[PDB]
Amino acid sequence: NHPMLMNLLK
Amino acid sequence: KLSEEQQHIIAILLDAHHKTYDPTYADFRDFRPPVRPLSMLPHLADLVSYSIQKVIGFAKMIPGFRDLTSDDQIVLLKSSAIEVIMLRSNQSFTMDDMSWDCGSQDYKYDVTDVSKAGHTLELIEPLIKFQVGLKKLNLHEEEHVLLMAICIVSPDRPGVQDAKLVEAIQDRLSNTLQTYIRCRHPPPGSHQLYAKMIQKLADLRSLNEEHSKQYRSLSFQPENSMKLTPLVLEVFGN
Ligand SMILES: [C][C]C([O])([C][C])[C][C][C][C]C1234B567B189B21%10B32%11B543B645B786B917B%1021B3%114C6571[C][C]O[C][C]([O])[C][C][O]
Repeated sequence: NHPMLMNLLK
Repeated sequence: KLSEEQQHIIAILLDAHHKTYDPTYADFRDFRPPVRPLSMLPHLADLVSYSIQKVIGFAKMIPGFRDLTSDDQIVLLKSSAIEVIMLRSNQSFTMDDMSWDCGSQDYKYDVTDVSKAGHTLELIEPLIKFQVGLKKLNLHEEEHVLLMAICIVSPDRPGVQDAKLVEAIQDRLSNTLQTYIRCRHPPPGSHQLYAKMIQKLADLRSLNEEHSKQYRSLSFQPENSMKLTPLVLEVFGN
């Protein structure tokens, strides 16, 4: 999973 | 000619770049201090980490990128990250001494600094050659932002699912770049400019590949992995 990337994407 | 949409596409990308690239390089002061045994790793790790955040900010503004799924957006960013950082760094690269001038001497980087980050000439040599050839193209800023957006939205990136949709978004960007060159880039600088720009994307694939190899090598050592950041580990690998 990519929590940080995900967070930066939304 | 350049339709309204295409003109809109360029304006959006230009603004997106301006909002993610600080030509004053003021944030470099927040990074762990550069030291000139991998003395530049903490510093460059932070710089790269910072750059990844900026590249993501740019990607989200690429018309159509947000329409993709969460997984495809992630796949595109992890695979293009290092390529866009190399590509966007050309803005600070100088053929005067083949170095990257980011404001002050402390933030002026050269082949030695990159080697002091754990990388070898196998990557650095072609990286400089790339920087040199890209610079020689003297791209309009419009061409520069379009190239970065096209690099990010590439359908052949491994792990991609909706390649069809990814390809449609990229084609819209490609046709925008091609049309822009014809209408706004005067000859002879426009001679095979598109093809030369695409060749740089192929060049980046090779650099990406070599970087990953050396990265896997460097990060395999816990002592080195320890000096990286959480974002770098998540995106480049762990
Ligand atoms: C952390 C992963 C690593 O693998 C160590 C395991 C180190 C990889 C470092 C990659 C790099 B740094 B060096 B090349 B490219 B970046 B930075 B330095 B050189 B190019 B770019 C470079 C020039 C600086 O660009 C300044 C740009 O105006 C801003 C970029 O947004």
